[PDB]
Amino acid sequence: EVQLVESGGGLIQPGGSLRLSCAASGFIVSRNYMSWVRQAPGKGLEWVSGIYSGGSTFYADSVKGRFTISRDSSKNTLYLQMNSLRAEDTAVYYCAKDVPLGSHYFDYWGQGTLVTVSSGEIVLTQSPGTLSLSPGERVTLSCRASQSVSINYLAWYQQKPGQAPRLLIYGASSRATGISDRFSGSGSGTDFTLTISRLEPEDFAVYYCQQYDSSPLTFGGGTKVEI
Amino acid sequence: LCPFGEVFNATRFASVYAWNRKRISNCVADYSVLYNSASFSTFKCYGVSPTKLNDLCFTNVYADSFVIRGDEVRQIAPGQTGKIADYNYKLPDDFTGCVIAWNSNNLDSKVGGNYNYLYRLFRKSNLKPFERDISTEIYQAGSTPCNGVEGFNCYFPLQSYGFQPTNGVGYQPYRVVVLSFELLHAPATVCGP
Ligand SMILES: *[C@@H]1O[C@H](CO)[C@@H](O)[C@H](O)[C@H]1NC(C)=O
Repeated sequence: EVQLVESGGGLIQPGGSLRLSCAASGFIVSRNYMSWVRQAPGKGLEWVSGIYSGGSTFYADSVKGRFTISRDSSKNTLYLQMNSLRAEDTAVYYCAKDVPLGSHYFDYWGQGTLVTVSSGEIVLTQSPGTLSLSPGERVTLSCRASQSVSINYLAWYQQKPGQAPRLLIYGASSRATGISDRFSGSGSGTDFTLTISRLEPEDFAVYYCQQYDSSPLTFGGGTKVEI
Repeated sequence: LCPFGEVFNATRFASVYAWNRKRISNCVADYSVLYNSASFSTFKCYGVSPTKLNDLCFTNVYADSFVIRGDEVRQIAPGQTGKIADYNYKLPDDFTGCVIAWNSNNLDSKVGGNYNYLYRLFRKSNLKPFERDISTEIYQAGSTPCNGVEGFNCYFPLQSYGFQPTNGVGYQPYRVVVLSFELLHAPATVCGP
């Protein structure tokens, strides 16, 4: 069905420039909402830039004026032009297909491409930071928000080692398609929980919450679950 | 006396995608009275001011009105972008007039949710200033024609606000009235005191 495949990236000199591209299948790029999200070791998951179905573009404050999101209708490709690159831009970059509710969440992700540069928001606090449990055990992860997420616009992702995040929960309690029924979201207001009822070895991953109540969208810091 | 009561004090407001326009003409208006007439969370004027509007007759005075949610009121301003400015109601870059808004959670929310107010979510291009798009054709997001059927890559183009009284302010309903003013070499029949 839907496929997102990045190309471009690599090692660049500070102040250099670089263009990422994202070839999509399964939908017309120039007719849908799409985004770039990056993962840096220090700042975690961070929204970078979005384009609307009608062409309006939006940028995180850290990249405004340096980055340009665009698309080519003829090639069904999304682009991210990065100029004046800084060390702090070092990150794995994902293109992502928006679900355009609130400030948006992402039901499809690209594979992730590494860029290395040489030389008012709602804050989500995740607890605890790392867990180590045995198969068959129950685990509950907390997501606390700095402000009330009033209509449950809170999503949960699972990121297995070396992979892109995968949406598990949206709307605080609704499971995404194909997600196993032992993943359970709940909570309201400022306190949200993800419960994994019988841990399996494959559940080894970092779990991120993401609020799409307010702009910019923001992610929690992640809780690693080790099995 | 200008029929601003009909606009501001209407019992029901339009959905933003089908925003209402009332032409004002051949009447006297007191915009200073209008300003102090209620508690308005937003009352921003561009190129004019209430005090100065009382001093002049204008040619084309329009009152546009609709409901959006709290976090979107900022889009009813010149030069803005977002789903509301792009696909529902677009002010011109150099608008002459006033944007007036107030919180209407007490009127427009319901226990169990008001899903009567709609906004356009999908559109292939942006509105021109003061343009209205009231079509409800299925939005074709993929290469396959939809032919009137909702489904995959085939979206009903509008979405509902779900106005519940316990929503945060950013998701509470706001009633909006946009007053437009032009002075032309044409008859000017909306006058002040
Ligand atoms: C709305 O109604 C109130 C109370 O009847 C009145 O005082 C006010 O002037 C009205 N607003 C307008 C704009 O006519």
